Amino acid sequence: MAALTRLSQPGLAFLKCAFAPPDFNTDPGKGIPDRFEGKVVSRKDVLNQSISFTAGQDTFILIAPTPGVAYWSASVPAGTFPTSATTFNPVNYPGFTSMFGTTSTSRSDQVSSFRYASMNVGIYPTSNLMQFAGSITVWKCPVKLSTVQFPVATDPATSSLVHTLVGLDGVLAVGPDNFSESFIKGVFSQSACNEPDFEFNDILEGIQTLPPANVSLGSTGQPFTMDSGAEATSGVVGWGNMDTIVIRVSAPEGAVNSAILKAWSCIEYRPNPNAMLYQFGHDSPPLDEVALQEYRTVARSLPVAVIAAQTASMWERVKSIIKSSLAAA
Amino acid sequence: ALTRLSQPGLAFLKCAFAPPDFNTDPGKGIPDRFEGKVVSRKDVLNQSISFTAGQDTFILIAPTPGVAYWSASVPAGTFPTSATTFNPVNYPGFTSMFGTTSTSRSDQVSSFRYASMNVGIYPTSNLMQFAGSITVWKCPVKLSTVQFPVATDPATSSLVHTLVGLDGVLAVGPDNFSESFIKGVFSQSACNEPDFEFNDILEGIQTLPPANVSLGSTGQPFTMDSGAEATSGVVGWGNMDTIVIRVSAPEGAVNSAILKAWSCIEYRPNPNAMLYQFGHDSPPLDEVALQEYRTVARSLPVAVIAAQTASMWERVKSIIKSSLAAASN
Amino acid sequence: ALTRLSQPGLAFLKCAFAPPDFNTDPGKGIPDRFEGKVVSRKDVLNQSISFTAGQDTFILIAPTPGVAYWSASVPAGTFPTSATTFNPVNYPGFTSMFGTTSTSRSDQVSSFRYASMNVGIYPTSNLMQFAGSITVWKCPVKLSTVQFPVATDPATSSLVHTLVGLDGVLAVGPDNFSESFIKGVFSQSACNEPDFEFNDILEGIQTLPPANVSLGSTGQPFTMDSGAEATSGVVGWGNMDTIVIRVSAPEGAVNSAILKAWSCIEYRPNPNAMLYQFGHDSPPLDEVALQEYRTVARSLPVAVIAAQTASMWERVKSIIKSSLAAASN
Amino acid sequence: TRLSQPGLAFLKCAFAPPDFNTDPGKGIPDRFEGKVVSRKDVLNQSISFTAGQDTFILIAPTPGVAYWSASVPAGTFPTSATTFNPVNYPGFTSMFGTTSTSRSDQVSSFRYASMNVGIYPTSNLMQFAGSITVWKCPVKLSTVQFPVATDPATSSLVHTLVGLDGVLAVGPDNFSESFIKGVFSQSACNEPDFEFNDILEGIQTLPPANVSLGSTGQPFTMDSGAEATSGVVGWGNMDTIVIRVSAPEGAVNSAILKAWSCIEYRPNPNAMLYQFGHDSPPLDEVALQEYRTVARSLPVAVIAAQTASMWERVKSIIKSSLAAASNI
Amino acid sequence: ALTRLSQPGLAFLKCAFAPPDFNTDPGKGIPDRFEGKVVSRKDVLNQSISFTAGQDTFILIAPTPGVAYWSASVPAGTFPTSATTFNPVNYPGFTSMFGTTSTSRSDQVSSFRYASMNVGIYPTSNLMQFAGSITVWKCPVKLSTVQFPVATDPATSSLVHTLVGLDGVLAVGPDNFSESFIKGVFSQSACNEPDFEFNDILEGIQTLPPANVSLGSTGQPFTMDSGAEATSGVVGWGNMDTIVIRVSAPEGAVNSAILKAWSCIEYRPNPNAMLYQFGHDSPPLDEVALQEYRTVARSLPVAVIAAQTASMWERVKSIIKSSLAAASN
RNA sequence: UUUCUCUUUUAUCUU
RNA sequence: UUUCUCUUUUAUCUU
RNA sequence: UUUCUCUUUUAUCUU
RNA sequence: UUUCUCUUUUAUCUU
Ligand SMILES: [Ca+2]
Ligand SMILES: [Ca+2]
Ligand SMILES: [Ca+2]
Ligand SMILES: [Ca+2]
Ligand SMILES: [Ca+2]
Ligand SMILES: [Ca+2]
Ligand SMILES: [Ca+2]
Ligand SMILES: [Ca+2]
Ligand SMILES: [Cl-]
Repeated sequence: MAALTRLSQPGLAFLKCAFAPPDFNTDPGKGIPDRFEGKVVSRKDVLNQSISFTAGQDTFILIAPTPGVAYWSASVPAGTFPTSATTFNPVNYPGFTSMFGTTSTSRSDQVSSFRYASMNVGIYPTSNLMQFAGSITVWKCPVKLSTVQFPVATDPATSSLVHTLVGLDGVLAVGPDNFSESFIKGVFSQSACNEPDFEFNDILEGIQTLPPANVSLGSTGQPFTMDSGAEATSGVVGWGNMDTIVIRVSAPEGAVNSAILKAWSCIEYRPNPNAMLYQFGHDSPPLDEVALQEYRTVARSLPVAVIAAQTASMWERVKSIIKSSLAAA
Repeated sequence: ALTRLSQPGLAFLKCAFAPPDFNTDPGKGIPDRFEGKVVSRKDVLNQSISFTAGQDTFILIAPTPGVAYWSASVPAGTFPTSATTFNPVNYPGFTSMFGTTSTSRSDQVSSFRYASMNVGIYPTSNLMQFAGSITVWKCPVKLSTVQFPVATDPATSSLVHTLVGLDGVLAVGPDNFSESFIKGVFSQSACNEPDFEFNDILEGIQTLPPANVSLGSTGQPFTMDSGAEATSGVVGWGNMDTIVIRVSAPEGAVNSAILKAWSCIEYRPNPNAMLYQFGHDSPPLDEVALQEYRTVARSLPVAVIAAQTASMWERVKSIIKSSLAAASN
Repeated sequence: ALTRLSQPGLAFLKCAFAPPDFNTDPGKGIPDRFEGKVVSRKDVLNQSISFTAGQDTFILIAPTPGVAYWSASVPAGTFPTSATTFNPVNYPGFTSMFGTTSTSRSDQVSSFRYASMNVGIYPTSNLMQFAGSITVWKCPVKLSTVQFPVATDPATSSLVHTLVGLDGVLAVGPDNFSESFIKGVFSQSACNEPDFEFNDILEGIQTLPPANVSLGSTGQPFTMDSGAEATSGVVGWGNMDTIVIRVSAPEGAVNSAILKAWSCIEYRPNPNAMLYQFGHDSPPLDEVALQEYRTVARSLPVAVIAAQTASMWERVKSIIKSSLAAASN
Repeated sequence: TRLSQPGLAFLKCAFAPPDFNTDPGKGIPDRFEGKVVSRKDVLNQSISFTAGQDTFILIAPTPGVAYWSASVPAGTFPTSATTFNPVNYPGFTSMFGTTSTSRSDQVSSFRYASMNVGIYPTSNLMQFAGSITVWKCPVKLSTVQFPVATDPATSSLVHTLVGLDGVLAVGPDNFSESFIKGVFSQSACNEPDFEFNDILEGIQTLPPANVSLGSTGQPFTMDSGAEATSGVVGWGNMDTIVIRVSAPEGAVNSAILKAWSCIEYRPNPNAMLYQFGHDSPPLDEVALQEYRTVARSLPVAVIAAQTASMWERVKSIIKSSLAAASNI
Repeated sequence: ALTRLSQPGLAFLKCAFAPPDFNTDPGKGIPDRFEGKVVSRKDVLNQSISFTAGQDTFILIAPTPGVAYWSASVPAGTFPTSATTFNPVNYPGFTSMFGTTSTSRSDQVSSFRYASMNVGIYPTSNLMQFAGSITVWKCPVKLSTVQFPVATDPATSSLVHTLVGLDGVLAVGPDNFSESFIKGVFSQSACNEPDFEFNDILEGIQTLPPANVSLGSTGQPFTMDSGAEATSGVVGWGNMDTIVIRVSAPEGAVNSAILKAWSCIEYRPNPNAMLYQFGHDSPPLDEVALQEYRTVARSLPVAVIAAQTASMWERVKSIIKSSLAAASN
């Protein structure tokens, strides 16, 4: 309506990459409409993955603002949550290496910093009505990457400081604000900027595990562990400003839970002049006051998650909220 | 008609008999003569849960603060024995209120009193694999004490906490709801006293019978083990009857579901607690609500299938208006 | 005139520049673009305090969550030295939010952002015994890091938290309020950044410089010791300038008083926390309030005598209406 | 609407020629109105370029340092075997002491407003040879995490500059022209807002002392030298300007280099600089969107000839966008 | 609103994005500047098809006249290899237009140009036996040539038809539709050029790479074999992106269905052909439809479930009217 | 995401 | 390339 | 513990 | 198999 005409082309595209379904959004948009207009590279990451769930085991999936990695998972005994004895393994978006090299010290070779725009996820059951069982629970945690300070009895004695994931503890309880339906109904949900503005984040070098090498989980406070594995295949290149989507998928004993898992990521990077990437860059979109306030509203308005069913009805549900709040203004 | 109830008095009746998924501030409080400062804690649990075949799983919704329910499974067609031990499943943030040591429960709050205690089981299995039933009855479980002597030097007499009325779980009460598993169930408990008196927070309790106490001395039929003092524990016993749920899963039956639990509790906050910030005066006496509460409770069925969880609030309002009608004559 | 501000936008301006002894829900939140779930924590300290004669007592109102202020006394006519260490005085319920171990701060909440930071000193001594003065200035104390090498095997390079700008406490800033002790004082701090960005909760910090770190390596002029990890600690550093208060008590002077401290802080709650129950969406952007906030702040005096603590809200409203007047022309 | 006095000054310090007696202005017009001290750093460096060499000058958001210079054989770029040495702005010590732990003694934090650079050839017309090439790099100061086998075993975390690998090649978006023609270029805030960065203590080298260049990922090294003459006091949010003066064999390339820098620092009450401090200018939406627009519009760099016709390029853009938006 | 389109211009948009099961004369033609004599050929295929378990069957909707689709199956979880060959499934009456010898295609018609290319998959299996998924993306497959030398006497240089962009089938494109098998799917392709230029009929083509040509010389990743020149063949390559459909059938899964394909094609008839009798002038330029066509195409999702095949025409009309609205402002 | 009344029942802005 | 009525007789757009 | 308007701004009860 | 308008848009019958 008179709302969809106030937005700039960029402003609109932005809002779609953010809440629109993967199929509808054929155009990632020139990026984020805000004060920043420097050279960037918009990359819409998309993972499609046929996954089958282990029976008699609850599998936890974490979607975090980590570049080049779609999600992190780990399976635990049914009815339980992660423990110190738990470790999450990352699943890379296509071409993670082509972006962040193959050695924990060559992440900032292609790009120096970044900032997330959208970060969606969906689960589409593919089991027949004679085999499905279990539930899909979803909530979001405000996990941020900080640091911890502690002394070390070396010679001479020294004080350490390393990266720690703060608020990870939230994954050990299903917060009151959550989605939770039968497995068969699938689920669809997005995440948004947990900051007043879209500030860029630095690319992080050498990060492979958290707690890192030579550090006890005890000294970090983190409830469980994060392992990206062989530096040559994956790794932790940074941590964005998006709350982390948590997903508990309960699979009963003798239940066949097969589904497709999808993941979106509209990320804006700062290309290095040397990168064979740079030639695809352009300038960040101009500020679009409207789109920005719409984003915030839509975001806070939308439900935790929705069933897979209404994934398409999503874009519409959104376009509704916009005209509704832009009408009362 | 429902305009004879104070704002809170009404809210109260809702927190009580209806699952207020609706995000009201969680309850106002109890419309009783007491109007001192309290904190209305709205506890809510969402637990995905798969039931093992050939087992009759027992769940207890007890008035133990911080713990949503306790369970244990016994072979099909059987009930708990001395050889049985129930393990508690805490509501989110248990430690955030009761600490991590059996002697730091009274740190945050000093006493409490329950207002509502609801529970629902929503099947998540398919229609070809499920089988079995859900049976429900309620037990007048109170928390007393046992007095016995010990041959020490010098010989002395002991006294410890013992749960009376537990023997009620060893059989399916006559007043009960029993129906096919797939149909789920919703049920709630109520104040088993003429008034809403406050109970003290109990320090040191982690197991019943207590460690170093031989079972049967107490006379309890089975055991209650909350586990690590740093993860869970028994902080008190409310004046609510305990809800018993027997879910018998036959052989080769894939019965999964989602369990939800609600608990409106008025706690007396301690000034040194941050939690105290959210304290308000308890609602003023609302003679009408207190008389309705009683009437509604006595009316409602032991439990109902999951489906009628919605029609719940409505079913209540009609019982009220129907009661307020007879009051005019 | 003051009707151009959203309900919260106004509330915000009050929590900010006025001591809201009034029992509003403690603040609404910040009227910034951010609208994610937060918990408005209204911290308030009431500390009776007697000042030792012949000593110039220094108090620091720092943006360290959970700690109202830090103090230490130096001989009259002098300032802190390397030989000085400041001990924190926590707001009530510090542990109730940050635990009892330097690695359990991020348990309850993950990040935060201050909104208000006020402090008042109300003399309680008689008019025949008091003597001395209260001087006040504000320091742009930020929390950076220091990089230095260590002769270990193998030799390595360290990096630890160091407080920059502390040197500002060693002298009475030119922009300052200074007046007789008996006249008391009220003053508040404000966001030392163009926006309200969130800061991470910091794990492990108990002292600065950190244990095992020689003072001066950091370059700090004195030390910060929070003490037992089980009683206090340093959980983060807000983007507020620190308030410095020098209360010089001459020889034989009986100077006693009551100190009050207020702090509106928006924290990002963790779903597993009970505290999360009281979370709400941050207030929507209120362009006007954000522009007023800035204007009011720049206007107000460094500080004012205790007496004008009341006329505070009024003094503010007039500054606003006076600013909104010039906006019409 | 129109610009404020400060909002206009802000746009001049930003892209305005320094021969215009440019006013530092009151600073940056944004939401922030806190006490700050405006410093207009200017360096004039007479310099001769080694023939058969390709000298690399880097303009980085390092306070008190005008630029970092290193040289490599003609036709090549910096390598692991390279180290850049900083040339300080006047009175570096008067601001950040003489110890690697005396930086935060005068000011606690800062934020850049402008960062320009100019090269004015002084060579005659037959003696000179070579070319000047410019491109900008999004170099940011991050951190690296690696383990160390000490007793007991530990994990080490330190500063590491990311995006330096961009200096090892000539960015597609670049200015390239004959040496003699000189050059002028400027950088802008690489962030949506002008946030404050803290002052950094103890930084003298990167990789730091006791760290191999291999542990950092950094393609080469950064050395400020004697903690009593220079050092790294912080890293601002401005893209780093890269200038490659390619001098061939037998080429006499002499020239002057100027470096501008409008910085807003948060003064320490105890510092002498505090008396000079005022409040940051009130937010000026117009200027903040002009700055952003002018920046994106301007070319990477221009020959030193158009250093005066610079201000007029800007005034033009200012009203050419204040025109496509003034109609409706 | 939809009255700004010429009769044909509208018809055109329907033949294009909607399955016109409705028996209109099959399309009017293309509302482009061209108005010479053409014959609107409405190709439609109805193919019953059962998918083998443990195989990931691949289907290609290519702009090859007379052939509805090409398929081949690869082991589950895998894609085509050099060892793969796709076999074409012709629309009815292939020979009735292109003869029975690779050198009699240009007999009936000389050139052509596609207008629509739609495809739908409607599951026919029960809800207890099906399993698996349907994934869809589109490839910019064009038909180029490869130049290489041959050691003959005298030695010479060759040149033959090679399909470029086929490598796109070896992976699931990011812009894709993926959902449970049972949900079916509908999708259509569009002109991958700025205009509707005519393509020549190609004589002699039966296989790619051509007989006597070693695979890989061409650089194609797999092979295309139309078979007997008297039953099928490759008569040309339209300027439409090719539609890729991966139907993964897990082990023991009974996945059957019905596939439908539509193709509006404008051919230039030859006077000696009887077919020429049904030729008419191409529709006159309809600037509006040509601009809508483009807009509608860009909007629609990669694909949609079979169910929304009906709501298709409607979904389109709304996109149009919505576009024509913004054109007034 | 839909429609108002009614009393709610808090909550500030103003005399 | 010319002029309208008439019923044609299909054909969509709209309720 | 005092006086109303005003818009607040949430919040249920009712069609 | 249902209801008309509207312009369609072809198509003959008639001057
Ligand atoms: Ca922790
Ligand atoms: Ca009593
Ligand atoms: Ca007994
Ligand atoms: Ca910011
Ligand atoms: Ca110092
Ligand atoms: Ca590198
Ligand atoms: Ca053409
Ligand atoms: Ca190839
Ligand atoms: Cl796959």
